[PDB]
Amino acid sequence: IVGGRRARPHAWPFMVSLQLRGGHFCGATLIAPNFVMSAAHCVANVNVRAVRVVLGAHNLSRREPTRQVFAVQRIFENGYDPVNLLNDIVILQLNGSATINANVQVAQLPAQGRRLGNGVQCLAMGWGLLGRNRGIASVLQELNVTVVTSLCRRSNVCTLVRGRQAGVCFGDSGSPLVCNGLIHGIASFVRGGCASGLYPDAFAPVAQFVNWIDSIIQ
Amino acid sequence: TRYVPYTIAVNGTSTPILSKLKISNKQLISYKYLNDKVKSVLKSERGISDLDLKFAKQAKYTVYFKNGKKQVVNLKSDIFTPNLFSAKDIKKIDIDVK
Ligand SMILES: *[C@@H]1O[C@H](CO[C@@H]2O[C@@H](C)[C@@H](O)[C@@H](O)[C@@H]2O)[C@@H](O[C@@H]2O[C@H](CO)[C@@H](O)[C@H](O)[C@H]2NC(C)=O)[C@H](O)[C@H]1NC(C)=O
Ligand SMILES: *[C@@H]1O[C@H](CO[C@@H]2O[C@@H](C)[C@@H](O)[C@@H](O)[C@@H]2O)[C@@H](O[C@@H]2O[C@H](CO)[C@@H](O)[C@H](O)[C@H]2NC(C)=O)[C@H](O)[C@H]1NC(C)=O
Repeated sequence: IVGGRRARPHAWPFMVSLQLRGGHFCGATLIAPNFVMSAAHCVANVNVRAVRVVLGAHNLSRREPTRQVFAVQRIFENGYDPVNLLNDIVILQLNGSATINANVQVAQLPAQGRRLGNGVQCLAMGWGLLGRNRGIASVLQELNVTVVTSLCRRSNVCTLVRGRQAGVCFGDSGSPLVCNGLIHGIASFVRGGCASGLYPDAFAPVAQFVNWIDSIIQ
Repeated sequence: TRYVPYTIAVNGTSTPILSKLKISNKQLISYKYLNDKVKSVLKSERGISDLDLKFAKQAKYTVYFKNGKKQVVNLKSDIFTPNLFSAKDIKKIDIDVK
């Protein structure tokens, strides 16, 4: 996240870090005690067995006792199209169920088909790069963003920080967009590089997949 | 440091040498980072600059991962997925410009 602020510790207890042996590579959202939701492009080319799912984290540089760590048993997709970046959503089933506490909680999703209009105020978040030429965040970052319909397409939810070079960056893929307390987006792609100040960030539109999501997690 | 095999094909033509590019394994990398590395060898080894690629009919590379997966990257696109991956999982990179 470029141009954001530190989240308060465990303010977003549904927030998930997906990690390889080399550490954090994508975000995700806890959507049931045994399921997380991310971007399909995050795991398209990785070995499912190499992924560690880290819940309850705040500072990735610390050994936090709040954390619960799971493996991935299998993934579920729904028509991911890498060429057109359509349906960029994946559900990862965990090898167990998280224990719900102050620091690890299930997110709430919108109703199927709900669309956000131009100007709705949302919050993006993640541990991605702090700037175009910087390293990944240690502390979870958040950023006030606004939904825009210009320079977007109907297949995405797009967000912008007007007048500022601020936005998601590498390592933020798969992270949630929170609007009105509900997860409306999954970070999918940027245009013109990170934090261009010219083009909005594109999120996978979660509300279009709610029926599907519910069938997997039941 | 990791040395990744790569080949360059320009207008269908490929060469018989073996070449490797130096990639950092100190942290996870992005496709923006990999684009810069690919463009670096296109410039040094073929005289194809960043602006030359804007006028090419096609400019892409394919990352082959050791698990048999692959990702095709269009070098003429300024759209990036903001994910990270390990350079150690890269088997080879096939660079193709026309
Ligand atoms: C569910 O999986 C976790 C995580 O397993 C680790 O991460 C995976 C991606 C894979 O790399 C595994 O080989 C890793 O061990 C299990 O937690 C591990 O459990 C073992 C055995 O008790 C323990 O020695 C490790 O230290 C644990 N690792 C962590 C990070 O906690 C967990 O046991 C699994 N749960 C079930 C019910 O199978
Ligand atoms: C910046 O955003 C915060 C948080 O936004 C709200 O909470 C997110 C999780 C998401 O649901 C968004 O759609 C929400 O708008 C704003 O904090 C809120 O501020 C109002 C007014 O001061 C207050 O009544 C709420 O309690 C706050 N909510 C939380 C969760 O703290 C903040 O106002 C925004 N700032 C700007 C300048 O837009």
